Amino acid sequence: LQTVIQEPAMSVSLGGTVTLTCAFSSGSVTSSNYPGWFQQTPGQPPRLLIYQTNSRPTGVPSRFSGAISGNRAALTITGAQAEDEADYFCGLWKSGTDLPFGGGTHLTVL
Amino acid sequence: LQTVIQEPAMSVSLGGTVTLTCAFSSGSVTSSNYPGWFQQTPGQPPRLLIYQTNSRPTGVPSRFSGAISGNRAALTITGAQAEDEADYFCGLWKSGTDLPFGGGTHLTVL
Amino acid sequence: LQTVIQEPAMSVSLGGTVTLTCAFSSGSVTSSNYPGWFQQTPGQPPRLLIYQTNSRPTGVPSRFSGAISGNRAALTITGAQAEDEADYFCGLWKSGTDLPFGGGTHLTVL
Amino acid sequence: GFEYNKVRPHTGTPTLGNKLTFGIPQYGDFFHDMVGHHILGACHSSWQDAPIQGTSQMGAHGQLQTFPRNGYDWDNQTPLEGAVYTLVDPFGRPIVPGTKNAYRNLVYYCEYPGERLYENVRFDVNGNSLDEYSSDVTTLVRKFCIPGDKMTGYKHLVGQEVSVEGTSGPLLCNIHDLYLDIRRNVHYSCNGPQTPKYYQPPLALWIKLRFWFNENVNLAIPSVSIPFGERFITIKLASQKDLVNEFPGLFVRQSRFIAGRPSRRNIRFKPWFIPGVINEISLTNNELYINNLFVIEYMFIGLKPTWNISDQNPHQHRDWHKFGHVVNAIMQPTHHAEISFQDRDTALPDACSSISDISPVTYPITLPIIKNISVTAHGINLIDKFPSKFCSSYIPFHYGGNAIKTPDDPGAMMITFAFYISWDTDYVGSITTADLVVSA
Amino acid sequence: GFEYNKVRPHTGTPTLGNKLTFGIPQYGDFFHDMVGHHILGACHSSWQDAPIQGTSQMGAHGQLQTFPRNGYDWDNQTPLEGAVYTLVDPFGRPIVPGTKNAYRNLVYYCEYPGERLYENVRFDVNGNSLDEYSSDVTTLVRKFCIPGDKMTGYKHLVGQEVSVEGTSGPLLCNIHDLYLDIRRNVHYSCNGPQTPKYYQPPLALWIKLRFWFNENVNLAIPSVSIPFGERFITIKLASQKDLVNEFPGLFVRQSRFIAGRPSRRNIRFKPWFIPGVINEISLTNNELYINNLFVIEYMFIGLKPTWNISDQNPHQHRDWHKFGHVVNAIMQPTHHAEISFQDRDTALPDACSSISDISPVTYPITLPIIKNISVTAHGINLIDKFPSKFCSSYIPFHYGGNAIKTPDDPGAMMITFAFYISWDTDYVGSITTADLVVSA
Amino acid sequence: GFEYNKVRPHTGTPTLGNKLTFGIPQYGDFFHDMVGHHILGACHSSWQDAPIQGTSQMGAHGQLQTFPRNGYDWDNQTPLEGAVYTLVDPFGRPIVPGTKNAYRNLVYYCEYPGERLYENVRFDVNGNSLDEYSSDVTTLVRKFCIPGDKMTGYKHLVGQEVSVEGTSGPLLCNIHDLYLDIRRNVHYSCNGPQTPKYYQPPLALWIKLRFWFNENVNLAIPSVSIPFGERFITIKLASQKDLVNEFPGLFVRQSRFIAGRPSRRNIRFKPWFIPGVINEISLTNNELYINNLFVIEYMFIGLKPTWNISDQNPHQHRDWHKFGHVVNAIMQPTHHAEISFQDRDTALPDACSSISDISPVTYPITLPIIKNISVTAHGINLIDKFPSKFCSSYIPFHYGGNAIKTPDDPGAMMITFAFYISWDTDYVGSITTADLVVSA
Amino acid sequence: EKLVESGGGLVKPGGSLKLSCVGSGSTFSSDAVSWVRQAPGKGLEWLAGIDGDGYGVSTYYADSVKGRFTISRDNSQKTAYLQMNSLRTDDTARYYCAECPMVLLAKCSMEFWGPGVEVVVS
Amino acid sequence: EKLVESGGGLVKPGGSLKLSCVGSGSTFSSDAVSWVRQAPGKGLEWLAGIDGDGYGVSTYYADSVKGRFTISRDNSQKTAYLQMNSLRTDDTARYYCAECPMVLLAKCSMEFWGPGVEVVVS
Amino acid sequence: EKLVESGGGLVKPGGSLKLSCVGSGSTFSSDAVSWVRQAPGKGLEWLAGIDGDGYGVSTYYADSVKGRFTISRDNSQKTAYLQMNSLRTDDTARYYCAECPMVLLAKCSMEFWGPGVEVVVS
Repeated sequence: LQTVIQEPAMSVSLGGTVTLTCAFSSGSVTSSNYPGWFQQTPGQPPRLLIYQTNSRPTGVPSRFSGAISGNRAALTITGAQAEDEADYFCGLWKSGTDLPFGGGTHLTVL
Repeated sequence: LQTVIQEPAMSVSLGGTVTLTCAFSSGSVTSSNYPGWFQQTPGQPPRLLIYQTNSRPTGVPSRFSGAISGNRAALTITGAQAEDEADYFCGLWKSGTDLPFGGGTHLTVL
Repeated sequence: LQTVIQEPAMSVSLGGTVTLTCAFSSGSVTSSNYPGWFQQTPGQPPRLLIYQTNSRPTGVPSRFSGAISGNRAALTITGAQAEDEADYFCGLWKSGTDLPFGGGTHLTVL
Repeated sequence: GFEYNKVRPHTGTPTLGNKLTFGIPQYGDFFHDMVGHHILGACHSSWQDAPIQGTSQMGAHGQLQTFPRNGYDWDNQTPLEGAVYTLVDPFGRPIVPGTKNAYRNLVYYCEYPGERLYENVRFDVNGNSLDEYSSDVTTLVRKFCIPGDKMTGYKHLVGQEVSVEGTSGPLLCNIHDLYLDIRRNVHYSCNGPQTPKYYQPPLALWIKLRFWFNENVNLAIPSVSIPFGERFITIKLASQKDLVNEFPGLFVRQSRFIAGRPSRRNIRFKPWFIPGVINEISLTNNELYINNLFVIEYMFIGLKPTWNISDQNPHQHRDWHKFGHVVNAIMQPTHHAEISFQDRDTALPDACSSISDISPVTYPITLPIIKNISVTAHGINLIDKFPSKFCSSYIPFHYGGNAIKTPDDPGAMMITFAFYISWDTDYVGSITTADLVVSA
Repeated sequence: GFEYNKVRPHTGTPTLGNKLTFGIPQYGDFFHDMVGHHILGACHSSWQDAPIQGTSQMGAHGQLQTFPRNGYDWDNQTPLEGAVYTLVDPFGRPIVPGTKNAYRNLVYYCEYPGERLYENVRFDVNGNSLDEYSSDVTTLVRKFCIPGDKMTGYKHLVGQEVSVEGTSGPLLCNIHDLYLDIRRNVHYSCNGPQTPKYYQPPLALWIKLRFWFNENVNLAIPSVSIPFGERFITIKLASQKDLVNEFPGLFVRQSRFIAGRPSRRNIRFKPWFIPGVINEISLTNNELYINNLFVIEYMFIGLKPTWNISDQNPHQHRDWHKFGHVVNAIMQPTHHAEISFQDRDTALPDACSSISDISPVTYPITLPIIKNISVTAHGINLIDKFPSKFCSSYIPFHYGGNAIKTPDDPGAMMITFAFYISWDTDYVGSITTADLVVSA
Repeated sequence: GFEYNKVRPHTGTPTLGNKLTFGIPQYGDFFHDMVGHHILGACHSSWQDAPIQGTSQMGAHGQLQTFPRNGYDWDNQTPLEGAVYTLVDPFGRPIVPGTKNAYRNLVYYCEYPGERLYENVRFDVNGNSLDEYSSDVTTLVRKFCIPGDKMTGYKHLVGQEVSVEGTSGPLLCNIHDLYLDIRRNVHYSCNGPQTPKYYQPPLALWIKLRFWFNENVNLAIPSVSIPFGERFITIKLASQKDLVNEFPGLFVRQSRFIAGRPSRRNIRFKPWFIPGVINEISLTNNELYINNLFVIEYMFIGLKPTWNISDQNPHQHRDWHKFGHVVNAIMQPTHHAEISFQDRDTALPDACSSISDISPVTYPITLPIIKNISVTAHGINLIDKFPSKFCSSYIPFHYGGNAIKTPDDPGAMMITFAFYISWDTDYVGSITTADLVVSA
Repeated sequence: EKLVESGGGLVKPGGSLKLSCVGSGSTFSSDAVSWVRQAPGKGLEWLAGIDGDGYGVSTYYADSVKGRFTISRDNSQKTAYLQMNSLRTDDTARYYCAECPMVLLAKCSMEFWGPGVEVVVS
Repeated sequence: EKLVESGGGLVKPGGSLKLSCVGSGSTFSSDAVSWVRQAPGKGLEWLAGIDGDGYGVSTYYADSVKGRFTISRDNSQKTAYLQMNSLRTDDTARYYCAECPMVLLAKCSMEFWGPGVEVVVS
Repeated sequence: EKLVESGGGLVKPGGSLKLSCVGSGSTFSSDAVSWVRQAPGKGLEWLAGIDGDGYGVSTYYADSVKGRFTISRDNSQKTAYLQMNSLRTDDTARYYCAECPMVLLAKCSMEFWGPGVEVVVS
């Protein structure tokens, strides 16, 4: 079935560059799926960082970037900080009536 | 006085053609009096069949017709049925503020 | 200071012509001060007679006139009557945010 | 030396639709040009009665006029939700139904009424008609041989209206370049005989007579060439019903309220046109200004559908002279507005309104009816299957010089030589033909 | 060979309303045509004060402008229910009453300002004026003897504006025949000197001098036939008050609420026109271009009312050249809307609105002032009792050839011969006469 | 005697953007004028997809088209209180976002497409080109030497649309004099190839070839003076992208609600223009009509900015021929309405509304780019520092006679003699020059 | 477009009564209302009627009841009222409404009818 | 266009009071309201005033009462309010409204007047 | 543009519940609302959503909840409702709204979120 696959967890050094990936089980992710990325600090509602793979809502720093690499959706954080330690979610719009999310990847800033 | 007269009663054979008449006491009926014909099944409110001597409201069969013959107002029923057993009224618009009705003619379908 | 000066009292014979005057303490009255004249029969609210030095509201007789003579504001009553015995007030619009009235002149018709 | 003296009608008290005769006297050694002066009288229509709601009557041109009841469509049979019908003037002034002598129709004239008047002109010399033309050759000569610099005077002589220009107040504009400015708008209007009016004032018409010797001052024939008593001019005046026409004086106003969100109000109009009677028009001051001086290579062809001049045409007064297939494009401008009554939910307006105008805007569009034209001869084919626009446009544009103007209608064709007109046509119907052989 | 030399004014620093002199030198063996070049400077009005509610002041032409109180009509004496009055610009921008230096009037020019400038032209040879014409012969010349193809250039030379055409987006139409289509709308606009503007940029005027030898290249007089020092050209320039005029820069906005059902809101406007001061206009680059080449049967008559040029005429700048009686027709377009707030009773709208524009649309309509004209002779009656339209329209249309254009005014008449002008009028007032005898 | 034969293309099946050749045969003793007949095929655009809210995409000419989110301005970054964005057709018909194959762009032509087609014309005799001109001298020819009476035919031949006049119903007017009347309004419309349409029908073009011997019937060169097999005509047809252009087929509709008193609703529109693909246009019935007869003192100069014809110009199709600096003025008419819901306090309206139109009204305004022009000679300085309006307007107005028409554009100049053009310019950029030396 | 009558009942002679007619149509405010009565064993007799919105609203009456009856309208609640004063013993009949699909009442249609209410005077 | 005033009565020194003025005109929302007082045996003295709708609404005060008085308007109910704080023993007078037939108060005429209310401080 | 959720609490198995979401934005009536749940220790799962005014309003559902859940809108009070029928023991989670800045819900962004309410089934 069409399900979303991510890495379970990742790590990064403070001030480094780290890229998270999001993929389908069988298909190929393109720009017509409109992937979105969400951040959820513990105890708080999810916060939107990237929509349509490149656009940033007002109030989000410029160190977050998104793109489509090969057949996957990639989110790049350059110059990590202490606050960035949280969970990241990938939302893929397959078809026009279903929005399956991802497993959720915990990011650790050493 | 300008009073409206018609035959007290009429008879017809089933499936036949019968014509009822309506007239003034002294004047002459023309198309400017806008005669109307009403039917009243006993126990029911009157139902309008012919207005302006030629037109039929929606829901009235085409076997009813109306016309002006000489100086008389005539309603013709062609192909009578059992349900037509009822009373018929003629209403004439003399002047612009008077609508004297008729005596009422009972139609007998043998 | 800019204060309004009027005659303490005046007198007139019945049917005569009498002119009341109103002036500034130091300045000069012009047409840009828009003087107004008010009449107050005792026990009643003040009533407006002349506004903008020349115009009369509807309901005021034509025997009241107003003008600017030299550097003073003059109200002329021609053909005095018995009812005219009352107090007269002159109101001058100095600047654009202050309306200092007058002391009030009592007119006696002998 | 030239003196313009007058000649009186020989018949006596002419009427609209009967033969008229002038007798030419020998006053000067030559005569140059002929001008007929007429004064058509005033016009108006008769009073009529307002209808009663629910009435259907038989209108003009086989059209059924109706005044529908409340809650029904324009056909008085199909139900409609909230239609309400009242009566109005063409200017929006209300009328109460049933009132006796409540309204009058408006009257207007034909286009170029000074050209339809002379339906047939003959120059007779004891019989033996030297020349004879109709009201179709005149249309060709005005569409081809009139310079266009002198069109205002011609349109004044034959009683054709001209538009007047007007301006508005200053307005602001935002200029762009790859700024602000003040500009004015320019509008046009008309007030002539062709505008529908309640009362048409008397109309003065001057009509020039075109015989082969009247073209040039050096070609005018003498008055002594042929015996004195034999010269006569005969004219068959057009009928009254081919000159004036009527415009509706009563309109039915429909107002419809559509429930929901947004709730909507629509206002539309429909004419109630029942023909009336126009009084008899009398010709006065009928004079002929005979002028007394004191001592092939071109063909114009017009192909006119018979629908243009038929009495059953609702627009025959407009289209009686056009050479082509005429259709109509109708624009209906509307005032639109939306209003919201609160600030809780404002995605959609709470109310809307659409207001129409009483009468629409109509554009006459003329289209060609000929794809190929050939004028063969017993010798050879001559013109053979040439396209329409080659004869219509290119030939006048190249040949002719400043004398020949390029026409506007797609049906007026010109062919140069130094007689069997066949054509290929996608239009079904009768076709009239007009010819004019001239040399220049 | 030919080149254009320049001649400087002899008087020195001309002004508007004073005599001006050029001295012709003998440079070439002939002179053919003469053109005067002038550059009028910028214009604007002075700052003014905003009024106070209830004020009445005497304006131009003995008209009383008023700013009515609340609840009164436009005369400040007759009660009205719910009138409320405010102040606005011509573009709707509000103005606070009593503000010092709050607004300026707008300034515009006359129509054809390059023709009114030369109010009198004289050619002198030690006195003994060989020729002399006014600013009335020039109007006849432009109305008769200008081809019409060459009118864009002429209107550019004398500083008269020309309209510019624009288009809109595509629109849908429904066709009828006895179908859908896409069409466009065409509009016109003006931006020239005659459009009221806050600031009028400098205006360059070229004016051609017309003497009997300037008509043809073969008829130009030599520069040696007359002694060198006696040639002079004298021109009496028109005053500044006859060239520029003002347009209101302040408007009074009336808003009225009429209670009942439907409740109505009406908005109307009225000018507050009090004259100001326009700065002095200075002429610069005053030059005369002399061409240096190197080696009766017609009369135009204009009948002009004295009201056209009278200083008390509010529209003299528009009508200073028209030969006829000029009236004005005013259109006031309005936006209308109707709204219903509920669905219980919907026979009548719950609210209405009608919004007017700040300025109306004005059409100038010219009417004739002559019914019969006769130019008698000491020997015979000559032209006797001919109708007006015979001389105004038919004579130019027939006679003249391509040289003579058919005029547009009902007062411009033309008569052919191969001197006592009397007329019959229904018009009471003074009438001016202009003549120009030419042979062709 | 003369008849029009046919000549077929020598190359075979021409295309738009490639050389084309005709071979001149010796059929008659003289050949006088040549006409090229072509039939361009139908046109349309490809289907496109509707956008998703929040999308930004690079459009034509480096312009970014965006579909903003709710509550943001047209740049999708700056907050706005109550903006709501939807999608509509050019005629107001809604479109659902995300739909595949939902809309098409509209297609239109250039102005005078029959003049841009022949980008280069050469008449060769075994090489040795006797004559050669471009699509620039043709513009000068039409702006100067075409009489103006024959503009309708010329604009029909080269496929330029012509406006059609329509009228409205009668309207009431109030006359003033120092009374009521009935008047009509006059409007204009267009339906030709230049109106954006979904489907453009086939277009027939006639183009006249102009060589020095084609001017007069007496000057046509013989067909025997030159050997039979050496005569050829070469034409470089213009490309497809220089003849057809596209108009947006999808619009973004913004609705904004402003809270307060009065509460206001505003509706505005913005194009969403993304280029598509137009099918290949094919030329058919390519023929050459040759007429077989059987037995310096002037110069026009055009100063055209390179911006007019550059591919980056969004308005190059309109302005490819104008001689001047073109700016644009935009009218945006609006329907305004005010409503009050009660009668307690009515000083200010309770609600307002202003409805805009989908597409605005655009006026092209042409301005001069030259202040002084001098055409010096190796012998003498000749023309020196003359003002622009002197050469543009006065010289055509005076010299030329009825042949030379006074131009309209400020950049078309004319100078008379019986070759180094320098100018003074306040405009920064490249300037193109065109010349045409003719003797009359 | 239907109609419902109410307010009819036994009335002592010399009294006054009010009859109400409620409509549920989409054009009740633009329709002419009328009141008709039928004595037992007799023919219909027309009594009174009112106009509809669009022109000047007016009330018309017969000759045998003018001055005793009064017809009124209420478009907000979609209701028509008839007030009868000085009822006589010869008024025992049945009263119907009649709404035409027309604005004015002169020469009307009288298409729609209500069931009616039986009024007795004794 | 008349006016009715209320809210006046005996006030202990140092207190505060509110006076209400109710208008019944057709243009009350477009008219400038003002408050005038008159001590017994003296002349009129102007106190405060407010503007009318159509421009920016603003409140103007005299010099002897600025900071102690406050004038307010309520167009929905057709009312004008005056709030007086820290009343002194020298304020016993009679207070009238004055409805201008004008939008702006600056250089008004003050045609209309109310009967007045007797405010006493003791 | 913020959101407030209410109506969540302990629910016995087999029951039904209704959750309400109140918005206080300037374009709530033109925005697509959606409901998203998150089981403890798991990832987000989208449940249902509705469109906004401007086109035809329609409701879309997932595959695991179609037929049991129903989403409704009320623009007059600025409110969205979710009705849940036949709740199972595997529905204990936290439910958030997500107001889109868009008219249609298909392929949206879901910028705005609410704090959420803890629905428990046991």
